[PDB]
Amino acid sequence: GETTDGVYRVMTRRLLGSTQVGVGVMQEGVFHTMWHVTKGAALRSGEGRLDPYWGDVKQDLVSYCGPWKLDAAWDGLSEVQLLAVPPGERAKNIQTLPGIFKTKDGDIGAVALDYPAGTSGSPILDKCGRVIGLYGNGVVIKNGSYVSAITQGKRE
Amino acid sequence: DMYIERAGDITWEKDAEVTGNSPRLDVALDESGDFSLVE
Ligand SMILES: O=C(Nc1ccc2c(c1)CNC2)c1cccc2nc(C(F)(F)F)[nH]c12
Repeated sequence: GETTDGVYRVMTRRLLGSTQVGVGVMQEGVFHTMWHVTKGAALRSGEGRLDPYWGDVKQDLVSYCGPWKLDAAWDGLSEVQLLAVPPGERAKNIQTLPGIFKTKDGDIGAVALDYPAGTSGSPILDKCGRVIGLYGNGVVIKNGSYVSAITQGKRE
Repeated sequence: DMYIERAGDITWEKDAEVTGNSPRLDVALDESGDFSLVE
């Protein structure tokens, strides 16, 4: 059905009413979301069907209809925009300067904005509007707030 | 059965609400894709 580029909500009718379980990016005919949103299940776009094409639990990413297309990266210096799409609420851009997740295999950018778990898959953008990663996989700091990594896939 | 609904365009918006801090955290990533704090 709808293949227009943009940000989309991921819904389910399996629980009470219609519940938003996550968000995703449609780019070049491919739907990009986080693995924990769909668990790799098929998606519906009106009457059409989207089937998983690539995915990986450790990266926490999944693509539908084709390979992962998003390959822009955080430059390590500039502010970014979380284009947050919260459940029941309108899409809204939030500007922030990312922090850093220091790991044994290198450093990843991290955005310290706390949003409901159903916001997982919302894109993080650079000044050019390019998607540098998705929000929804991180850690819970001492305060109770969530700090998400800027999770980016690999364009083959 | 899951379904998608369009929520908007992907564009940078000037004069957007600037918030959030920039913490440097020591983390570990496990085989199940879950992050944890290392202290
Ligand atoms: O739990 C989340 N994300 C996630 C879930 C399941 C899995 C993974 C990540 C990766 N491996 C499987 C989550 C995403 C966005 C905001 C979140 N706030 C909280 C809260 F409540 F703990 F503060 N968790 C949040």
